[PDB]
Amino acid sequence: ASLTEIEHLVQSVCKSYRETCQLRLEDLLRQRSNIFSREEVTGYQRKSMWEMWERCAHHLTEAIQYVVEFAKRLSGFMELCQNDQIVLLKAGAMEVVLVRMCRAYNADNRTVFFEGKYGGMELFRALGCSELISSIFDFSHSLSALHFSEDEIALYTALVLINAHRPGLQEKRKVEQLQYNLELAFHHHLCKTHRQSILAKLPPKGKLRSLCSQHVERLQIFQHLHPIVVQAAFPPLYKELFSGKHKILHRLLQDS
Ligand SMILES: CNS(=O)(=O)c1ccc(CNC(=O)c2cnc(OC)c3c2cnn3-c2ccc(F)cc2)cc1
Repeated sequence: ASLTEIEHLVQSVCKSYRETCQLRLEDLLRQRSNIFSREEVTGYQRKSMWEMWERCAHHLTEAIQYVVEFAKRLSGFMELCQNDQIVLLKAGAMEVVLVRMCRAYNADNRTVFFEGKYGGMELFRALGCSELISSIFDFSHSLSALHFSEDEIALYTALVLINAHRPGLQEKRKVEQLQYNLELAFHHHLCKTHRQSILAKLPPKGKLRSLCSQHVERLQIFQHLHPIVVQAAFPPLYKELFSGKHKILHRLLQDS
């Protein structure tokens, strides 16, 4: 590894993100004045548990699909074997989405962008998972305080995805070398932009692991109560990543 190569990797990672960020930051920022009304919130609260879950499961799948395209565009990711690629995406995709979510979260009124408008925690009351929603809202609130940039999210998410500590990796050292280069790339950007201060302020080791395990646990409660709802109305990719291997992620990696 060399300096100008690490300098190229920073450009390679920010371009990958810029292309697959789903929604531009300004589009999210200009819609912050477009908040859900008291009557509009009540409507979501009056919706059935399974209809709210179906909508959330879809929006989360929409979000993950861009993370899968971001993965494919990452430097070195496609050089890894199909096993390692799936291993990393199965563990990473939901963590990356929760990191990216802080862009759609407005710290001032404590609201999040959802279905064209900004709404508080109460908009998801029908899901019957109060704790998880408040956990997701607080996490977004912590990353908001960090005053992140788009370039910073790009390099940080790339690191969240390329973790050599995931079980199931056959070519571990190949992931270890890519993780290292990406680590140096992120640290070099922070050093250049005089933003190394955020390193101590970043989320703890398994903070994101807690939100994902909470998300899988809260889904298993819903799947027990409504098994046919999940079988018939939930997105196939969502079921492969969170219900229980099916070969949907392989179809996404093989093409494009
Ligand atoms: C992720 N990329 S982005 O450009 O930042 C971006 C961000 C947001 C949106 C539109 N909002 C959402 O997708 C959304 C917002 N808030 C949520 O909850 C806090 C969501 C969302 C999707 N699933 N969930 C959710 C997850 C787990 C759960 F148990 C219940 C709901 C579009 C695009």
